[PDB]
Amino acid sequence: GRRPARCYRYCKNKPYPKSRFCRGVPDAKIRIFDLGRKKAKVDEFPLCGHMVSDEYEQLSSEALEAARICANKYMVKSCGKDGFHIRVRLHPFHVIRINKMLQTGMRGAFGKPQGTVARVHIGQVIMSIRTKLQNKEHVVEALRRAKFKFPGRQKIHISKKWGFTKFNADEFEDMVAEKRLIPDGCGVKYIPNRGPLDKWRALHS
Amino acid sequence: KENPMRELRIRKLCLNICVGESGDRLTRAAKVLEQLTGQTPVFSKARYTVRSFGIRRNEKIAVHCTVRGAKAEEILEKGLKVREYELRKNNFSDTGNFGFGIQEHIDLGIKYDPSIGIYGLDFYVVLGRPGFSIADKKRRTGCIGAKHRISKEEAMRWFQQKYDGIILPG
Amino acid sequence: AKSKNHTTHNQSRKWHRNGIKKPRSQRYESLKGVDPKFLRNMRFAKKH
Amino acid sequence: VSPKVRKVLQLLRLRQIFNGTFVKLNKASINMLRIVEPYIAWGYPNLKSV
Amino acid sequence: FVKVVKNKAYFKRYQVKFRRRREGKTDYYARKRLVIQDKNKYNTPKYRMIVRVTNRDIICQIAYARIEGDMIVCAAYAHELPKYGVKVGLTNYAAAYCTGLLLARRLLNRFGMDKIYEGQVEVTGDEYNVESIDGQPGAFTCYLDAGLARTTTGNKVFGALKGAVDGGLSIPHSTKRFPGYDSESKEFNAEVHRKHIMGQNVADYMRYLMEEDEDAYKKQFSQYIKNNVTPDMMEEMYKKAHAAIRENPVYEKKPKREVKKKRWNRPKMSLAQKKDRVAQKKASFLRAQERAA
Amino acid sequence: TNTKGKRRGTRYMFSRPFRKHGVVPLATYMRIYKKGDIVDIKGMGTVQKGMPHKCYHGKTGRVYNVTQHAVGIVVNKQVKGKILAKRINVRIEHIKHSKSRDSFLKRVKENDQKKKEAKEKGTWVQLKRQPAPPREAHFVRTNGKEPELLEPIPYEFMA
RNA sequence: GUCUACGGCCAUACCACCCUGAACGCGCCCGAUCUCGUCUGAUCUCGGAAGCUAAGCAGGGUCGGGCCUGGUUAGUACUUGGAUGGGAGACCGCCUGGGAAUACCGGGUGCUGUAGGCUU
RNA sequence: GCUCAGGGAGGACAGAAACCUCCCGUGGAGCAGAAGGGCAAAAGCUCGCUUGAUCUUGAUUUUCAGUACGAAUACAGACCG
RNA sequence: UCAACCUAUUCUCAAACUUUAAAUGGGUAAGAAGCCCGGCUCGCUGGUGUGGAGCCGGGCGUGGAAUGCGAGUGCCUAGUGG
Ligand SMILES: [Mg+2]
Ligand SMILES: [Mg+2]
Ligand SMILES: [Mg+2]
Ligand SMILES: [Mg+2]
Ligand SMILES: [Mg+2]
Ligand SMILES: [Mg+2]
Ligand SMILES: [Mg+2]
Ligand SMILES: [Mg+2]
Ligand SMILES: [Mg+2]
Ligand SMILES: [Mg+2]
Ligand SMILES: [Mg+2]
Ligand SMILES: [Mg+2]
Repeated sequence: GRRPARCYRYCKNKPYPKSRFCRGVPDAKIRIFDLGRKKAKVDEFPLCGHMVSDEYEQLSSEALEAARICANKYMVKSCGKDGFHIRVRLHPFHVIRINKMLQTGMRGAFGKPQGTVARVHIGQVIMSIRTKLQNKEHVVEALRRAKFKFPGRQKIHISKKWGFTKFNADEFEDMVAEKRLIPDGCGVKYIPNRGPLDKWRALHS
Repeated sequence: KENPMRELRIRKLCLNICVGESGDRLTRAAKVLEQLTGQTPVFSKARYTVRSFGIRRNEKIAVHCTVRGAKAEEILEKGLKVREYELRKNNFSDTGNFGFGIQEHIDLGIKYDPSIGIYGLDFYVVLGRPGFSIADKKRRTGCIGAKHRISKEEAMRWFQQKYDGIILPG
Repeated sequence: AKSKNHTTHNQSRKWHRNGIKKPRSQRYESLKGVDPKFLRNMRFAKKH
Repeated sequence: VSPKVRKVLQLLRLRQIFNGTFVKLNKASINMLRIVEPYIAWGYPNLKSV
Repeated sequence: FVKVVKNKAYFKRYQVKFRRRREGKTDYYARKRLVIQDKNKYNTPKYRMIVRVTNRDIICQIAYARIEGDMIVCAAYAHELPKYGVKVGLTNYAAAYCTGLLLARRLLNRFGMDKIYEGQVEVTGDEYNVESIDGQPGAFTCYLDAGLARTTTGNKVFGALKGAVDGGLSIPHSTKRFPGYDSESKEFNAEVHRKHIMGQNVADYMRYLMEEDEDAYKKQFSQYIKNNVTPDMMEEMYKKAHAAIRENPVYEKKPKREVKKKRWNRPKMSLAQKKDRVAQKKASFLRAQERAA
Repeated sequence: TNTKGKRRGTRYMFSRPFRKHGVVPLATYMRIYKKGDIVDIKGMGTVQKGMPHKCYHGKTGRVYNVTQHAVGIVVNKQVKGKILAKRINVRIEHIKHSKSRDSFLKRVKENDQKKKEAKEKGTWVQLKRQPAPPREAHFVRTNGKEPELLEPIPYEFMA
């Protein structure tokens, strides 16, 4: 018996995490956050599409996992089984409260922990998809189907970054060819000109 | 030719006997290694209480000494002549310190007494070099630097060139 | 019969109606509380 | 009137509505005018205006 | 494996000690309790008599603390005792007494209170502490500062203390730590302290070794043998030292030399040189690799 | 209601700065204070003897008494509608001189030296500090080039 | 140029590794009769000078970690004051002012007081 | 006078855990308690000696009405450790 | 292989976490009770007619930011405390 999300939709209270002080928080519903072919190097998924948000609201854990399943089902029917990488870029840490009646009334009013939400700023990314360069409309359609599981109004933006990295897609291949970026799986490691140059000669050998 | 202040010399030979009891067993083990070394021991108390061993907190359960110099070299050569000047390779710490453990103190040449019995000893020799008083003195305490430390291989080759010993691996 | 508990609402205009008067500035303030050995010395220096 | 603004208006001698005062400009005075500035209109007068 | 203890977080949240506490030379707890003037005393100096005994000489200074540093007024080292007649043996109790006496008499001559405040002209060994006399200007009081010597009985720090006390510095002390205070029966005989002041422990040990065995004698006492100090020399040699100290205490400075300015250390390598050497390392490594390939 | 302890709500106030724990430095001890020296308060947690109350952390007063380890100062505390110029006794290390008096003393001795000078010369110097006046008229040399044209860069939703 | 003794500010001084130290020093070092203190002269204390820069320490090096200090992030985020501004709300824009922090990229790596040596 | 939690490497029975040693170890331990601050030749641990946990008049802070009690802060007069 | 581990990386947080750290704001100061000299007293402090403090005596007025305005003080006191 969960209260509807229009009750706990606005960012009303101070951020109140599951901690030493609020213990007895029931387990959040979403717990798988990254899926797809997540064991895949960054050389083979160039495209990144973000469901970005546009309201300073609170998304619930149940809404996050319903949106995960709605994106996942469409991309496993569209882009094969392991030709994508979904990751939910919000982890719910704010726990919300419930003052339940049944006759005291309001004396001693402080809620038991009910569920766990995520507070979302303007332009904070909700979900993000990493695919190939021709599965772009499948990314747009997947996040468009996943918007309807969330409250509030969200946007969809295909980014200029090479996948789930912080480096621009027009410069990624140039930098990794001149050996400033080193692939290590889901991401890439940056190489400055500040280390001891034993690492420099070890890269260049 | 090497600089004569980098000689591998033993700094101390510390011995103990952990009897695991208090009273008569411990005090005759104290009499054992007083009879060995020629100096009175110190009773090592127990830190904790662990009932699977039958010892409790602040109960005297060990006897130990530390001998220096010439007396340390004689006690050490008796321990190596009971183990035939032959030690394993794993008996060497990473700091070059080494040591071993012998089964009955009759083997060192200590005469038997039925009021005494037999006790196993634990020998542990920490090496050194001229200069390791730096890390222990009071007035300007410093560390001792990297070229001057004792590595494990340069300690074991010291062992098998000064006692002509045999180290066996495993 | 609950009531309002604590308030500092009209207190600011109550204070500044007569004004926050800064303390009394006088030449030669007193000497009580000064270190009594020093104050013995000062009284003998005035006495002689 | 917010009481800071009331005090700065009492130092600028604008008490009634639609009064006016000359004010010479320096760094203290521009900040004094700008605390008040939703309540005043202040400009650079001509010789004919004076 | 093991978790690295000394990582980035360790070094960035690592807090140092002070510089002198890193080098371990000063004890800030005792230094704060020793030098800080009472704040009603209002810029009146608080003088200390620092004794630091090195391996080869003994440094005794007096010092009052200011904000810029520690101003030293007077200084007296053991290695100027050959001017007064102690040839060698500069780090024993007797030379500690001589440099404490030299510090006291040199300071009192710097202040112009040398004819007043003679102290013990002849040394006895028992308790003394100079009393300030009326009308004449008051005696110099400074508090002893031993630093990190464990202040147990028979310490050359307290030798220099007795030196300055017999010189006429009014250092507050008690005769619990002078050599002679026996810990069992709790008295303090003066003649045993006087034997330690005149170095008769050293002379008695010298006669002991030259009776027992001569090889260890020549290994132990060798500069005494070069400077022909027999044990019968010893007491009147230190008496002539105390007399010469008390009748010519002022210090003669060595005159400044025209230094040729030769550079003994390697100066700090500049930025152009260090980025040029890393450019050369990168170029040399690439050319060595491509000519090995 | 809150508690009324002496050190309530002073978690971040009496704590030392980050990486400045440890022994107090000894200049703070070696400074000397006359009476009438204008003195700041900044409480410190390494010592607990002679603590200034949390009403006074940051306030500045005047010394009326100096003792062996502590001074007594006269600070202004505002309580509900009045200001009390009250006496407190603070140990020596919760305290700095105020440079607000020292800048005034510098300006006074500078005004007095250039008053006792240029009185024999006859000229009239200015001694008051007028505030920062408006900028007087000045030419701006655009030597050579035309000024650089600007325009607002169009919105690209970079998120 | 440099060191010792006492320091001040307490990393521009720390930490890891490597190289070099002439003279004076500081050390390591050799001993235990006496002072002293220990299981043990390792420490502390005491008496010395056969040797050694090996260590400490000093100076220097590392496309070093750190620290210090600039740029960038950014006039971004935030924000005093204002509107009968927008929006159903959430929140946002504007005017008047003030204005941060990471990531990322450069520079620096102890200054210095008092007393006394050394560099015949 | 010593350095703590923790970890590494050694050592007869000994082990995951008794005890001995070496090294790293900015507090990750301890300080009676609830938490927050604070602390490394100490405020921690172990010793040695002890009774300033004593007699006494004032001032001041703290809640405050700028009143009490409590608690606390500099002093001052002895008598001591 | 799958693990713990460990080493650089990465995603998301904190009212009762924090290296950094604003805006608003909180004290103090912007002189005549201040400066600069000459000198006496003290049982306090004292190497030192030292240090400090107090007292006399003299000389300094460009009244030492802007802006505004006559101020300080003492009784008695209703009402109020939804
Ligand atoms: Mg609420
Ligand atoms: Mg109501
Ligand atoms: Mg009411
Ligand atoms: Mg001490
Ligand atoms: Mg020795
Ligand atoms: Mg060396
Ligand atoms: Mg070297
Ligand atoms: Mg670096
Ligand atoms: Mg210097
Ligand atoms: Mg020459
Ligand atoms: Mg202590
Ligand atoms: Mg009435």
